[PDB]
Parts: sequence; C-alpha cells; structure tokens
Amino acid sequence: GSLPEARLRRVVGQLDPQRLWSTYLRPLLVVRTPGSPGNLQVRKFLEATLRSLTAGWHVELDPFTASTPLGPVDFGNVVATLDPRAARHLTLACHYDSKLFPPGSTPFVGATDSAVPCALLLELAQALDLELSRAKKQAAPVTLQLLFLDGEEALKEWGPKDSLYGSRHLAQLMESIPHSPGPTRIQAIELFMLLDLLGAPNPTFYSHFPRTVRWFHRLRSIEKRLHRLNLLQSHPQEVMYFQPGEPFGSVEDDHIPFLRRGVPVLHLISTPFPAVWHTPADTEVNLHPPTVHNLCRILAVFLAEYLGL
Ligand SMILES: c1ccc(Cn2ccnc2)cc1
Ligand SMILES: [Zn+2]
Repeated sequence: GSLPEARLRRVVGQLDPQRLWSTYLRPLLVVRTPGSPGNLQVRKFLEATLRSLTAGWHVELDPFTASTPLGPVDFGNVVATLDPRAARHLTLACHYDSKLFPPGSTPFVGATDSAVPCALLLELAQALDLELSRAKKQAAPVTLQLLFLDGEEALKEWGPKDSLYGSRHLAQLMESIPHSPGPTRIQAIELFMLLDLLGAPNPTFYSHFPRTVRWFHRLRSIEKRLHRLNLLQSHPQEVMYFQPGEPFGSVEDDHIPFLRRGVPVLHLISTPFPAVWHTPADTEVNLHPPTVHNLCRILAVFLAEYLGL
C-alpha cells in the first residue's frame, strides 16, 4: 500500500519549499492570542487560503464565546472538510493561537508552537490539490479534514479549565451534529493526527497510543525510505525522528477532547520539546528549515498513501 518509487518522487516534487515558507508560514508569525486582532487576521488568512484551493473545500468557522481568566473571550476554530458528503475523513489538526505572555518582552510568536504545523497543513493541501480534487470528484469514500484550533494554550495557567478552549468546544459541537453514517460527526473522524511542536532541529516522536501504532510505524518506514532514497537533508542517520519504544512522556493537547469520545488519535508532537519551547526565542530564526521540509516530505508521502492519491 506504499507508493511506487515513481509515484513517491513525483509527490515529493509537488512540494514547494518557498511557498511553504513565504506564503504559508511567514504570514502566521505574528502575535495571535485569543481575541486579538492578530488572531482574527490569522483566522481570516487561513480561511481565505483554504477557500482558494482549487479542489473546492468546504470551510466553516466554529465561533463561540467562553469564560476565561481574562473575562469573556471569543474563539473560532477553522474547520476545512474537502468533501462534506463523505462518510469519514482523515483529520489533521493543529492550533493557530499563540500563547499569551505578559507585556514587557519580545513578543511570543510560537514558530514551532504551532505556526509550522499550520503551514505544513496548508502546503500539503496545496501540493496534493490535483489528487485531492480528483478523489473528491470520484466520491472517494474517505476524505481529508484540516482543523486549525483556537485557544489551545492557557491564557493565564494550564489546567483542565484554562486550556484547550477550541478543541473542547469543537469536540462537543461535533458530538451534537448528526452525520451519515455517523451517527454524529465525531464518528466521521477515522483518524485524528495532531501536529504540534514541529520545526526545531532534532525532534523526537514516539507512539503515544497503541491503538494507532500502525500509522506511527508507517511514518517511521517513510522516514527510513526517504532517507535511503536521498530525499532527506541534514539527516545523516536512517531513523532520527520516529523513535521506537515507550514515549518520553504524554502531553495534554487538543486531541484529548476527541480521545475521550473514542476517536483514534496519533499525536505528532516532539518529546522532548524544542529547546525554545514557551520562550520568546520560539521564532523563525530558530527554526531548522531542512527539518521542516523533511517533515513536509514525510507527511506528503503519508497522506498520499493513506488516501490512495
Ligand atoms: C504541559 C501542559 C500542556 C502542554 C500542551 N502544549 C503543547 C504546545 N504548547 C503547549 C505542554 C506541556
Ligand atoms: Zn505551547
């Protein structure tokens, strides 16, 4: 169920690293705390970019107001579903908000956390647009969904109530909406793959959920293959990212509200975290571009194999 070497090198060749970097990543690297103008502008940028894709995605916002330590705040999740008619979908997710820090420092823009995840999803959707479009026209049975969640980060301290505002809301919302066969939109998620903390040098990923280990093994195999095919940079050893064995640690994140409702999850998060995590140095200059593009190639092959593109 793997690509022939020919399909694979063509798929990798559809990626455009400058597009990823300049068209998708750079515009996100602004302060975008919930309720801010910057957050609103990034939301509108994601929406408009997704609506421009030629495949003709269904794009909708999930807006809500919630109580926070800062008083009422308005949040909005961006939900892009390629074929709303389809029974089920692979869902790829990330958070688009940036963590609020108090005034008086260099602004926190969360390059790894999660501007790079956001940009990867946009690049994958654009690079595979012709294949995705063809699949949707063929009424392919499993479509693609991209979620850009708001309010992942705590506004003032992490706990079950000041965190995950967007994902908690969206999971409850999906539970309340009928789908066919469903019976609700929660059952339409065939797999929930959450990208977080990506773009630093030397990431390490582990399988967080035995239920989904087969897909983790697929990612590891694709890393090894692309290494052997001379398609990964600054990758001097065949397995570097996808590590076998017990996880370093689990991480509370936007998958939790879905996991608790029985959705299968793969958590694609570096553990240990980037050295710059939750400091103002989590910026563009501290990203490692070759790693970002390595991950984009791994993910593009994964996506084409998962969906038969
Ligand atoms: C502790 C608690 C929660 C997290 C979740 N997280 C992920 C990205 N930024 C924050 C990480 C560590
Ligand atoms: Zn964070």
